Amino acid sequence: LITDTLSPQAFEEALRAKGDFYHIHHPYHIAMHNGNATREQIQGWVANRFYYQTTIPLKDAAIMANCPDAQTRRKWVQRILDHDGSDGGIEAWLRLGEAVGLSRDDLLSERHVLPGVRFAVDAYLNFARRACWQEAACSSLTELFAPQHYPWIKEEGYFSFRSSLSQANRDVEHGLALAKAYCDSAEKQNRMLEILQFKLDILWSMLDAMTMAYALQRPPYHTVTDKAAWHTTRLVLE
Amino acid sequence: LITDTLSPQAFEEALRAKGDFYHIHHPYHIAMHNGNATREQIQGWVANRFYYQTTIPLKDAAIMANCPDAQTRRKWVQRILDHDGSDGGIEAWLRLGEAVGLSRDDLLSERHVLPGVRFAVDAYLNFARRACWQEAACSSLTELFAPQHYPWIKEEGYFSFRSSLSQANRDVEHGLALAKAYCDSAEKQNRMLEILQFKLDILWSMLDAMTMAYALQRPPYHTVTDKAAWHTTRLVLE
Ligand SMILES: O=C(O)[C@@H]1Cc2c(O)c(O)c3c(c2N1)[C@H](C(=O)O)C[C@H](C(=O)O)N3
Ligand SMILES: O=C(O)[C@@H]1Cc2c(O)c(O)c3c(c2N1)[C@H](C(=O)O)C[C@H](C(=O)O)N3
Repeated sequence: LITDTLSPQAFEEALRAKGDFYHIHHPYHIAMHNGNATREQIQGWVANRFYYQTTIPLKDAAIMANCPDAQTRRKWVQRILDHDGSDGGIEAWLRLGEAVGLSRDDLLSERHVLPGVRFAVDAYLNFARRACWQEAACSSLTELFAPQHYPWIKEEGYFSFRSSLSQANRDVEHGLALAKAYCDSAEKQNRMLEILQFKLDILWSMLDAMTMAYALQRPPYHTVTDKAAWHTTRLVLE
Repeated sequence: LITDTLSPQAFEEALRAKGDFYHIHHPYHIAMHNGNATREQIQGWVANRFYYQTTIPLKDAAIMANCPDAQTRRKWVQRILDHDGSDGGIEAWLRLGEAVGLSRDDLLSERHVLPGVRFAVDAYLNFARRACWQEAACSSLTELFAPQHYPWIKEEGYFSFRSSLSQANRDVEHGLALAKAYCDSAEKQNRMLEILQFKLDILWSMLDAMTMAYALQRPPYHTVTDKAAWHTTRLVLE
């Protein structure tokens, strides 16, 4: 609970300290990168993570819509080009889907997206729509915290995904530099740390939803049906 | 998947059929009303449900803000008076909190609210903000689907809560009558069923979050800390 404004370097350290709560520490993530995850768990992960990825560009556009500074927009738009392509990351993820046995329609349809994942992700969007652009922009800085096994995974799609993700052009540090410039009072600094925590909560909550469904055999409505019964529509956009 | 517009009576039956997915069928809810719930589970439930309750009036006001029909507003505002009082339901829930051993500050602070609960609830609000008023209004119709044991529970607060909830004046059927009037095409009807499913998903997801935290010993960041580390702020409103 910051009492006296921290310096920019010290603030950066505090922000980086929040990485301790990054989602790589979630048992579900651990199990996937341990090879202890089942195939159900893997396909679930890709389908659900895809929703996040298709939301990012909407989230970034929301930020731009709220940002009257042309130079900031000139940088921010590169995030949208990265995701949308013109291949792009959405496309790269479609290839990973294929590699793990899911069709493009399976993914594009968003039919497999668990409501807990949806709500967590949409929270990110709705923050970006409503928050001052600086705050929303800064929340992107968690990207700084970043099979075989699984023989059944198609090498070619994989490498394809891994590879497309590697040509992104956005300035991943932008959020950080902004936060250090913008958060120049104790009050802003504490609030920024809480915004970071919000973002970390989104990522952890996505994984909790996946844990319940694919690892604990407790998907939505499991006591009442064996079919997927959850809503599958971005109701206010579609 | 409605192909030919249903009649109003048949549509009502379809809507009521969605009650099969109501949250009373969630293992967490079952355990509470079975007396199989632990005290941790109960206090968690009250603290987390409280967030829903404090959001309802915001949700209802959002609907009104989107509703240029004065007569509709004249009815809808009664929902806000019910919750806000002037005692009201928010107050009634504060008394139940007391009955189960939680202080007013504990509840009002929203500090115990799990992020999964928060995201699910905020989804409701953000739907209400953005959707046409008719759609948002109709989603309220799930209210139509509606300790000892637990000796440690204070009878007086309880009865107090149970009792205040019983003097609400809103027209719980309003959403239904609107849906029957408004949803006069196959397309609107299918969409309304999907909106209902959305609402049901919110309620189930709230309970999943509670299940993970209080029943499966898997609250957020459990692999990294034993303290509550999640964000506790309505960032865009506070
Ligand atoms: O908020 C944002 O705009 C960024 C955009 C983004 C990505 O493109 C990821 O692939 C991506 C993240 C983000 N966040 C995630 C993030 O930290 O938010 C990390 C996650 C991962 O692979 O672990 N991948
Ligand atoms: O969407 C809405 O406006 C209504 C308002 C409301 C309440 O006041 C509840 O107590 C309340 C609900 C709702 N929904 C819940 C709902 O069905 O949405 C049910 C739940 C229960 O006690 O089981 N309690």
